[PDB]
Amino acid sequence: PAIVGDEHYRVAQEVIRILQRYKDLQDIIAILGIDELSEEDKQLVNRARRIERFLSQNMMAAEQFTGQPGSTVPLKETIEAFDKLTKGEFDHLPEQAFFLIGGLDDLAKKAESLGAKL
Amino acid sequence: PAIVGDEHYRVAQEVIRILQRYKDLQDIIAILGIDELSEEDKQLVNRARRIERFLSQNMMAAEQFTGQPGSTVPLKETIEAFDKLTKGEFDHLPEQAFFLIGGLDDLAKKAESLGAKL
Amino acid sequence: DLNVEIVAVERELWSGPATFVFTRTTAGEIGILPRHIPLVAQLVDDAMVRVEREGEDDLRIAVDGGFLSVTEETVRILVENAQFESEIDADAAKEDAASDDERTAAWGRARLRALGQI
Amino acid sequence: ATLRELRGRIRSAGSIKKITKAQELIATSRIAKAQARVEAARPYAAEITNMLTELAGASALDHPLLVERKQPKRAGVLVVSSDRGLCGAYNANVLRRAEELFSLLRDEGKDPVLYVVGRKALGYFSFRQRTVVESWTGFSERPTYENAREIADTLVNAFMAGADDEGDDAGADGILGVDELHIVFTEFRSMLSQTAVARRAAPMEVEYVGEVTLYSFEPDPETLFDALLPRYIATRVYAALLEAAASES
Amino acid sequence: LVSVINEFKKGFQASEALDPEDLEKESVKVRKPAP
Repeated sequence: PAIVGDEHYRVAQEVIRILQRYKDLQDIIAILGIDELSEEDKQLVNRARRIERFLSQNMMAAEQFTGQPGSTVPLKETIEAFDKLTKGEFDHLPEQAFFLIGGLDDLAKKAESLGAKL
Repeated sequence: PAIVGDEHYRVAQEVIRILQRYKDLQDIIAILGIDELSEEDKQLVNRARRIERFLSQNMMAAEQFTGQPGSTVPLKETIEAFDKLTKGEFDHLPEQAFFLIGGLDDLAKKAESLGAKL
Repeated sequence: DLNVEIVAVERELWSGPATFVFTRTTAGEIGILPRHIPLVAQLVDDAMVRVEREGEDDLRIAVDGGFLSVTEETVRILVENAQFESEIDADAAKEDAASDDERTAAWGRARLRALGQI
Repeated sequence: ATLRELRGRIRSAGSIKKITKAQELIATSRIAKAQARVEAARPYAAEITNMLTELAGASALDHPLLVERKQPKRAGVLVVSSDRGLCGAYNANVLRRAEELFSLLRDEGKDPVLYVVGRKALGYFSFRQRTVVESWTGFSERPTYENAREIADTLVNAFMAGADDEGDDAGADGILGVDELHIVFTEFRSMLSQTAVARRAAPMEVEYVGEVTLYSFEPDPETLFDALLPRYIATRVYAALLEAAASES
Repeated sequence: LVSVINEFKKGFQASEALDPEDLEKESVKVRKPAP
């Protein structure tokens, strides 16, 4: 918190906590399925899948491999977007909408292309 | 297919696919059994168990250990029997009816002995 | 005295001695006294039961799917559903009354009668 | 990297063990609850049985719900299964019993018209491509009397609509009904023993005995009998649902 | 190519028994004797 500030540190720690819990629950989901998780754990699993997809990004150097031009996200936008994600504000969007995009504008455009409204 | 023919090759590939799917499902089956599987998977698991039992045979050299004379199965009969088994024409017969026998006549005799009709 | 048993399908709701059991069967209003003759009757769709007990306030019960059985040793009212006067809420009863659905209208009217508004 | 994957598998197996043990204890508690609910439901069943028996004793036993159709060709069958699937052989045993009932009905020159309670049976019959007229789901774990009432209403309505049917024609109703109503569910005989059984809800063959102040019915014994028989059918369906829930737990 | 695929798609052709005694029946009890 001293260097990056309280907001950045808190958002990063929340993201790490959610991803750690999802990693813990992956085996249970694989064997018994998601339907046997508590409602809060189902919510966390959905949030974690969206977060892990959103951590991916189309890179400038990756175009040669995908044909998609790269993107850059400012730090403030990243912190705000992951704060929103950790609160479940994008839980209604499909997880595929979060895959290989930039900021929240890219998320909205891709969600619209996939039939959902951000 | 260029050597053993299209029918033999297709039947062998189907048998291998069913057995591989059963091997993949082994992990779930060990903990929860076949009951949590999908209907397709349950049908495939029963088919695979019968196929794996039918791949066994009473061997000529085994008579010394069991006293049961061995059996010879013509290749055409083998192909036909395993094609029928993969199709699902013997799913009603009990598993043990497929154990340590020769061709389809032996299967019919053993199934009749165990109660099932064929 | 006469023992009254208000019994629902899921559970036995109320049971105790009483002094006068008023209700409204299909034929008409009926009042059971301690030594009433054996009788079997069908309570009206929006029926209501009023139990006058010894040294206690009267008990008003809204009844749905009611049936009355007097045996000269205990009055037994078998109800698909029922609600005591205290538990009944006025506003919901008003809302569900005068509804096109006959069942909900009857239930609402029974609740109104049990409350006292008729 | 064999050791690394082995350690990962050990962690996964430990987590699965913890979850399964917790679910087992929760299932023990739920068995207690389901048995309590069955006991709570018992007295109303007893009283309604006695009342219906008296009404039959003091009325003509010619209700259309008590007479076997002529050259019957259809039979409604309600299969009660679970919603959640972590029960071991519950659904499999129930569906095996249902298939045996179908075989019996077909050998008796009838056609099964299928109704389903729970999702596992829905999936089974969807795979088999057997048509399901109606399905109710989402209450197998803890069924209420309203669900049983709805199921019994639908089944009895189909049975009544089957009275006027002639051959494959629906008759004056316009609805093609059925000639029988069977229930295939699991009995909770004891904590160790659960048995799947097939039970004919309708038509109800009359059981007679010699003997045991006559009752004074109003307005008429026949009217009360007609208004109570569906209630008895609903009560039996509710009891079957409660027993199925206990057996599933 | 899209039109040709649509036309081809238009033209393309795709690919024991219960014991009667075991069936316990619901019975209506009656005090009176049989007829």
